[PDB]
Amino acid sequence: ASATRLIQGLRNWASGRDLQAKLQLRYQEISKRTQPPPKLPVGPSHRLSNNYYCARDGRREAMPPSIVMSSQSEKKAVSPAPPIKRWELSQDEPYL
Amino acid sequence: GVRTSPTGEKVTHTGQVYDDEDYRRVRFVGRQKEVNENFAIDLIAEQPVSQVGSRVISCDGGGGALGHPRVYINLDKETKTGTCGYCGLQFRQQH
Amino acid sequence: VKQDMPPVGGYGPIDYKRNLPRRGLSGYSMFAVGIGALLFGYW
Amino acid sequence: REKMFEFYERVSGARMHAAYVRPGGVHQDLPLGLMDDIYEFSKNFSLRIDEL
Amino acid sequence: VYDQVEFDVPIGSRGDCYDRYLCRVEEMRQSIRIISQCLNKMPPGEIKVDDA
Amino acid sequence: LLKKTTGLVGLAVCETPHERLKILYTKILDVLGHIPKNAAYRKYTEQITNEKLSIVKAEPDVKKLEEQLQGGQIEEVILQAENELSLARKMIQWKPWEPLVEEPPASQWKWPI
Amino acid sequence: TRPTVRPRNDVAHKQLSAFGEYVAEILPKYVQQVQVSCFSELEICIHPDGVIPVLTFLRDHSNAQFKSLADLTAVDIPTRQNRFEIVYNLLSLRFNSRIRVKTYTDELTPVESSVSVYKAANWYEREIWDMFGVFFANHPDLRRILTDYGFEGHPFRKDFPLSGYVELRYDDEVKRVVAEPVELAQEFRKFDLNSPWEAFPAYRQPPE
Amino acid sequence: MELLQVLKRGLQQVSGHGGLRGYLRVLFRANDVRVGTLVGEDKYGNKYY
Amino acid sequence: TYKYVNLREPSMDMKSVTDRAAQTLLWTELIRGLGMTLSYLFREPATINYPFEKGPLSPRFRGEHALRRYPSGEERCIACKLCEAVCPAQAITIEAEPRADGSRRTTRYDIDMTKCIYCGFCQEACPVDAIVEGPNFEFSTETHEELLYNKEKLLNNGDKWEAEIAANIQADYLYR
Amino acid sequence: TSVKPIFSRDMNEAKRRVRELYRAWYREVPNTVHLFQLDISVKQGRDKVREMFKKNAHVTDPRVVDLLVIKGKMELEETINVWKQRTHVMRFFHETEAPRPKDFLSKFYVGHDP
Ligand code: SF4
Ligand code: SF4
Ligand SMILES: [Zn+2]
Repeated sequence: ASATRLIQGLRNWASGRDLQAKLQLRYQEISKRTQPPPKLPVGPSHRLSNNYYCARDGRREAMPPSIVMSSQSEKKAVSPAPPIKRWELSQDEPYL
Repeated sequence: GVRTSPTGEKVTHTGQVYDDEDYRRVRFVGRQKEVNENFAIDLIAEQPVSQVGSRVISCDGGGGALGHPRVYINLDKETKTGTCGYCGLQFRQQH
Repeated sequence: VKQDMPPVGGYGPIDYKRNLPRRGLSGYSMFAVGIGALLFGYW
Repeated sequence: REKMFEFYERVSGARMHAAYVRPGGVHQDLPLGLMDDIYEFSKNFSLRIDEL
Repeated sequence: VYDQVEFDVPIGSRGDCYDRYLCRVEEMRQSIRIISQCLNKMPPGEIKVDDA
Repeated sequence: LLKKTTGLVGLAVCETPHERLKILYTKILDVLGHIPKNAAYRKYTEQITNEKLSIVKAEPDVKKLEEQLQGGQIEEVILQAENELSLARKMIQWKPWEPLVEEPPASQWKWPI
Repeated sequence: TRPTVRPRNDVAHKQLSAFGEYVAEILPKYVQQVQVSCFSELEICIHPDGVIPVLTFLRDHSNAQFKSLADLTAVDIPTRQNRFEIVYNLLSLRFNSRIRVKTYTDELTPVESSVSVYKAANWYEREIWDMFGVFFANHPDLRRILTDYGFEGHPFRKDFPLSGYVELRYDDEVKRVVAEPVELAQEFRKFDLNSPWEAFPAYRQPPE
Repeated sequence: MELLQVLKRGLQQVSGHGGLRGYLRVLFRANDVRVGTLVGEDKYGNKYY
Repeated sequence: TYKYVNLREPSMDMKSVTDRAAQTLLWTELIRGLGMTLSYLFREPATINYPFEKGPLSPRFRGEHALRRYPSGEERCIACKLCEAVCPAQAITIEAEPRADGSRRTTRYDIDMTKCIYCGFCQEACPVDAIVEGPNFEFSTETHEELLYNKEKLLNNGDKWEAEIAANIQADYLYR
Repeated sequence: TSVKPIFSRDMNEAKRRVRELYRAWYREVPNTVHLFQLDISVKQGRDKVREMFKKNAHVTDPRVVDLLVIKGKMELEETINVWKQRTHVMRFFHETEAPRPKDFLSKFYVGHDP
């Protein structure tokens, strides 16, 4: 940022870009190293009522794997899922 | 209160010192034995016993969430002060 | 609450596309400059 | 890449091995002012890709 | 939340070292796009699951 | 209209996709007729192959055939038909409609142990 | 159960159950179990004589098209008489799906190599030779891939100790890196962490 | 011309370290001669700019 | 939602063919590359003057371990061994006894700084903020065993760096 | 009690394979001493190959000796190709290891182990 306008114009010309607009070195535009203290919010389970853990217990609603076939008609042939949708070419920048 | 063995070796706050006939003093030969001279058993005994006017006091070590978990100390013994098991600060019911 | 949040109108638009900005003379012009340099040198 | 390691160090305290993304969320919230610096990095990073 | 961010996927054409190079360059471009969207759409709230 | 490339490396463009698909589907049905009637591989593969062959006979276009066969490019649909043919020729040899060769041990799939 | 619990996917659960029935009745010669977990992942437990007929099916069948071998894995379980559990993770790009094909062997029974199905397996099961000792028949170049060249034993078995049996150091008498029996300056401290209260009643086993 | 300002900033970097002795002192100890605002000095003699 | 890198057919009119042949014979893109490198020649470099200048750090930084005391001189550690239970490398070795006033304190507190992975799980497992991983990263030794810290070295790191560790914990305890 | 073989149908084909592996190792030992510039004699290396074969001489299972032939062929391929260095070849000769006490009285002297 401290460069003279002769070196600045030379540097912009040699790169072919406006380099002073986007300087990779950092100056006073970055955040302060000292910040005010935060007040972080609490989650949804910080409630004094209607907050029994048996109604929000993720690990205890895990089930054993449902056994479909075990060795102890004209029904449709299935796939594991419907076939994947063909992607759309990008409207932003297709390179075509 | 650091002290010194007859071998010249400093005794730590734990009480560790090598014996005279112990070969492992040779690691301090030409070098030093790093002990810490601030004994916590001495520094906590310098604190004044805090006189309070309740039957049960609380202690978190000061600083709020920067100290220890908050404990409640019963002060019904007038023989003994009520000592925090975390910080070692001790309390006495004033009556 | 005080939390690391973006500004109210959001951040500014960030460039992310290729910018190779096409400088220089044409091929006709560069061959003409090279031929003119040769002709000056030969003369 | 050094500035992005500063982003890792500000978010976790380690420049490379953060141990930050944990099962259940992340270990710690963003420090205040971090997203502004991520913005100031990202706004200028396109010119760095362009000159590469 | 990748289903909520908008980005493109660079596709090669010849499978060589040069197309994979260009795919990585354009993935850096699209990563800058995703980072812009993530900085614009960061919600408030907690950072761990509140299952303690 | 002759699509210029498939977009996939090493997958060439098929000039006549419909005739190639009809040949491959009738060849899959021919190989698949050598399998017993009770076999679920025969019934399921005859079902999907007759559906694909009906769709190929129903559509003159290549693009609309790609959008309603729902398998990507038409050339990788041809590739999938060839893989199905090679699979069915192997399934003749393997005979997997036969009963289970061996029951597993008593707690072979018990997890957690 | 909204914010903190993972949302259950019933549609993919139903579709994977139907496709597991499909795979089981197309291939009943080898398929021993079919199961779908609660987080919607399909496992096809097969007999080890049908590694190749199953995996060539799922790679080539027009309703499966599992064209990518993502990962091949062994798991040592010493309480089984077939202590090794060989696990094939497959990715179908066409139907945007993943499947798991599990089979078994012990120390001595070979498994047929799936390099004629997926060339990707060429190192994985080679790793399974190096780490578990599961021999693979008809592998093109079966040898060690991760351990040291003179290494005895197979490390990822659970009767193999955490530290090895030998450690290395440079010996200056012989001018050479040498192997000695391992002696730790500090032993690894085994922690007994398991609580004696049952955590998950859904997974309770019936008693004796 | 803006080269004259560059040479004058160099000469006042020389004059800002307390002459040629301080300039060469900080040049050989620090391998940098730019001047700053003295933020402080500790009990050891470390000077912070 | 996808794009094709390198799916351009170059134009075949005489203008573009002569442009490409002038690029071939007259080396236009090579002069472009030389110009970009010359553009970086006239930039101020990114080099900081270490050790007189220092790399920027945050108060979350995980450096050298230290044991903290209370604002009475009593050490915070009450020998609960949560730091050595959580320690991913088993770098912490703790032995304890009741000392002469009956306080629950350690007799051994070793951190092997050559096993330690500097991940800070010990400081966040600590219920009393006793073990902390401080700001110091400049503690390279000439001997392996000088990195085998015992309780005395850790309490001395606490006494050495407490004026800074207290301010980093002051700036970062509300995120924890 | 009916298992799948590895290579051998019985013990006799297995002993054929063990015999051919010993032949291949016996042929390879002088090349191994020469190109790894080992400071053992060729007789010492052939004695070590004899020792490594005769350690396993008590095995009566065809599958286990099939796997021992397989692992011996892998060691041989890592020795013929220069994949092992000199150190991996010399790890069969426990040179830096002091000779352990073998009788009862000296094991009683040195420690607690049997
Ligand atoms: S930082 Fe991590 S590895 Fe190091 S002592 Fe703490 S818990 Fe152990
Ligand atoms: S440092 Fe903290 S976690 Fe570790 S034993 Fe002491 S009080 Fe417990
Ligand atoms: Zn207290």
